[PDB]
Amino acid sequence: RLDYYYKKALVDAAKEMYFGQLAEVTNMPKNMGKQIKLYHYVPLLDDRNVNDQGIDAAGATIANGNLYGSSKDIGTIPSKLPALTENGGRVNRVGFTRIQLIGSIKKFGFFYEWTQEAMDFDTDEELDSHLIQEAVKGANEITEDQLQIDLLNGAGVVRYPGAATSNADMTGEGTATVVTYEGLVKMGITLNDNLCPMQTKLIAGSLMTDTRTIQGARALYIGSELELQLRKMKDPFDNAAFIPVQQYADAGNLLKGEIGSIASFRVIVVPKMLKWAGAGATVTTNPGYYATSGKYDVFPMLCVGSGSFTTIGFQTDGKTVKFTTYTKKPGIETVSYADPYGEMGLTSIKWYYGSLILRPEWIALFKTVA
Amino acid sequence: TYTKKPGIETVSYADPYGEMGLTSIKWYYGSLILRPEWIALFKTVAAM
Amino acid sequence: DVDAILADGKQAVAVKHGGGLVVVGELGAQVLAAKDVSELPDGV
Amino acid sequence: YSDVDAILADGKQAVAVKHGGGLVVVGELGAQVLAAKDVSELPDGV
Amino acid sequence: DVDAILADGKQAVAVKHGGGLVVVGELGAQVLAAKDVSELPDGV
Repeated sequence: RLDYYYKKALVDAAKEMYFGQLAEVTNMPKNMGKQIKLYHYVPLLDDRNVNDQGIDAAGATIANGNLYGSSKDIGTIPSKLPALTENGGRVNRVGFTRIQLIGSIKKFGFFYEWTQEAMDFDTDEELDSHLIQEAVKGANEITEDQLQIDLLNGAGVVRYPGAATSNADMTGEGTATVVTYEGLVKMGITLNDNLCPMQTKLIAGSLMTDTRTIQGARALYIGSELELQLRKMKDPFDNAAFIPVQQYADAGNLLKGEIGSIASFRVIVVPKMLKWAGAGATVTTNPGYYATSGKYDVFPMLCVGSGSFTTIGFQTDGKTVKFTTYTKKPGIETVSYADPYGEMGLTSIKWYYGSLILRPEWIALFKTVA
Repeated sequence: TYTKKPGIETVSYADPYGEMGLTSIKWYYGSLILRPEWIALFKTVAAM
Repeated sequence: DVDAILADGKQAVAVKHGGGLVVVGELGAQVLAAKDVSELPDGV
Repeated sequence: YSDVDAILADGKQAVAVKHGGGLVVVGELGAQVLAAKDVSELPDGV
Repeated sequence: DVDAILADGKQAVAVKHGGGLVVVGELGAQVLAAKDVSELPDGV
């Protein structure tokens, strides 16, 4: 003997969940197929409305059944107004359209095996407990990315800093395309048209010394790296823009893992935030930006509404997913022609996940910083 | 609003087997500015 | 993916004593089912 | 062949196909062919 | 011994009827996975 074996082990904590709590489920019947469909209806004036029924008020078909559409231009609306003469023979002949939404459900699962020798003649006698704890925790982890990957992929509101338009456009070489205070407020303005409602009410103000008052905002999920840029962010008046959380903790209620607020957004930091690593431009002379994996790394800024994530659960009883485990302990349970001794074990976790992204007006703005 | 539902209400020589429908919305708009001096307008070029 | 294996037509068995899956091909099965040098397919 | 006895009588063993369905039949060269790390350990016939 | 098979980087498939154990090789499996004359190694 040369050393003392301490029993208590160092186990890593489980990353706290941040996205699975915001989703609502839609039950899918068993006996029928593996897809769910929706009929989203659009307003008549919306430019999405396209239809063959378009006969002009004073004339023939013009292949436009939405009147002036969504032009919002005073030089256009009067011309396309449904003016009608005394003789009511024919008119705009408006049409209407419905949008088909399709949602798919896929299958995913685990399995791992262990021999009786491994459990028996091991230094630690708590090997089984550590394995199942690590296994189930990872299943919880993996489920989170399943949700987050889809939400990031599906977002109608995608604003790009500066003059960029695609992921490849972003670079830190020249003027680094980073988040500006001007950019953040426009995303709220674009979100202010509709869909995403006001997650939280505006803070009136509590009797204190340092407390400030913030407006109604919507949660914006951000990776830890970009937090510094939000911190040192000058407003138009050269003052701060990142109102610290402490300056309104007394007045209003707090969302979990909050750092602060900008304009119409409350900043939420998620430890496990996926990023577009190495999807920017080639880093010829990278000016000390942490975003560097072969090329520049693009980080997201996500703002989920309350009507843009319909997770479909196949048989999940009011849950985003259920894990189905199957343990075959070594022994008689695993005796067969393959192993007539039973010196093998097995555990498998199976689950079913799917999402819809109805009303895709979630906000996903990119950033290359640090 | 006038709505001619399919059926007898739209039976005619053109369509003896009344099948079509109809719904027409008509209105008269009008606008009178009593005191234009009380209306104020400011034009502006927006940022970005 | 396993379905791609089945859709292609190739079958698959289970490797118990260490390993995952080996996939049986048409020629391989004929190759595998050969006693002597005159019972395997022509190509080999 | 005719029955599962015929393959065993022939000497050729038979493995059960789990994914796909069927019964792959294995012969001596087929196994000896199959067990080969590299070109070196193949039968003289190949 | 069976452990010597795995030590050689070799997987092994059990036999239900009359074999007990058949050792499966990566060249063999790649040979065994083959539709036609196209998918066999240069060695064959």
